[PDB]
Amino acid sequence: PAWEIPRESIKLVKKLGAGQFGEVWMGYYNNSTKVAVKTLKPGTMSVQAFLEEANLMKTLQHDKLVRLYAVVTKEEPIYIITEFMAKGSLLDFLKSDEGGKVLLPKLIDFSAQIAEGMAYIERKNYIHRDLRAANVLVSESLMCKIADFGLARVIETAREGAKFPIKWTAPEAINFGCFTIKSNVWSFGILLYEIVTYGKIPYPGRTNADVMSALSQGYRMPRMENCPDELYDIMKMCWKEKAEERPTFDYLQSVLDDFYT
Ligand SMILES: Cc1nc(Nc2ncc(C(=O)Nc3c(C)cccc3Cl)s2)cc(N2CCN(CCO)CC2)n1
Repeated sequence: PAWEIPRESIKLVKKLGAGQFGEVWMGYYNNSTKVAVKTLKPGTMSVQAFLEEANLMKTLQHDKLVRLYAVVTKEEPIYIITEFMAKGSLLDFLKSDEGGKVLLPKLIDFSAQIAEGMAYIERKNYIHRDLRAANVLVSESLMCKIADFGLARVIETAREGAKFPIKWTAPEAINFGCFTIKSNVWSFGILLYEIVTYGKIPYPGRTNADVMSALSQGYRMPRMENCPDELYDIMKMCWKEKAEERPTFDYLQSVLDDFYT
C-alpha cells in the first residue's frame, strides 16, 4: 500500500536483538524520526508470514500499542518499521537496577496501561494470544505498549515458527484449543504476577508439563510476597477456571486505574 517506503530512507544503527528468524535494530526514517526495524532473515520464515504481523498492525492502531510506521518489501531483505520504545521490553526493564527501583504505585500504573491496550483489542474484536512482560515495551517517558502481534487474530490458525507461551496460556486454550479474549485475561493475570515480582518466571522451578498437570488439578500460584490482597484478588479474577466468569479488560483498566498505588 501506502505503507511501503524506499530502503534508502532507512539507516540501521544499533543491533538490539537477534532471533532465529531475524534481527531487531534501532534506526532512523529520513534522519528525523527515531524508529525500530525488524529484519527478516531470508528463507527461515516465509515473507508472507513475516509480514502477516505488519498487515495486522495496519488495522490495529491505538496509543497503548506499538505503532507501525512502514514496511520495506520490494527486495530481498524485508523490513518492518515501527514506533521506537527506548527502555526495551517490560520484562528486561523490571529486572534492571532501574526497574528494581520502580515502586508499587508505578507498577500498578504499568499494568493499567496494558489493560487499556487490551481494552482496545477487546473492543476491536481481536485476540493477542501472546500477552506477557517480554512482549510489552517501555518508552523513555515510561509508557507501556503492547508489542509482538505474531500470534494475534481477529475472532471468527498460527503463523510459521510460532509457539504459544505455555505458562501464560489459559487451560481451556491449551486443552480445548479455545482462544478468546477471556484466555487473554488469564494471560493478563500471569502478566500481573510478572510485574509485582519484578520479572520472575511463572511457577518457579516447575516444568510446562507440571504446570499443565497442576492447573487441571486446580492449582493457582499462592499470594506472592509483597503483593497486597487487593491486587491478588485481581489476579485471582483473571485465573477463574470458568472462562465466562473472568472480568472484562474494561473492568481491569478501571479497577487498576482506581487502586491508588
Ligand atoms: C529488543 C529491544 N527493543 C527496543 N526497542 C523497541 N521498540 C520497538 C520495537 C519493536 O520490536 N517493534 C516492532 C517491530 C519493529 C516490528 C513488529 C512489531 C513490533 Cl512491536 S523494539 C529497545 C531495546 N533496548 C536494548 C536494551 N536496553 C537497555 C540497555 O541499554 C534499552 C534499549 N531492545
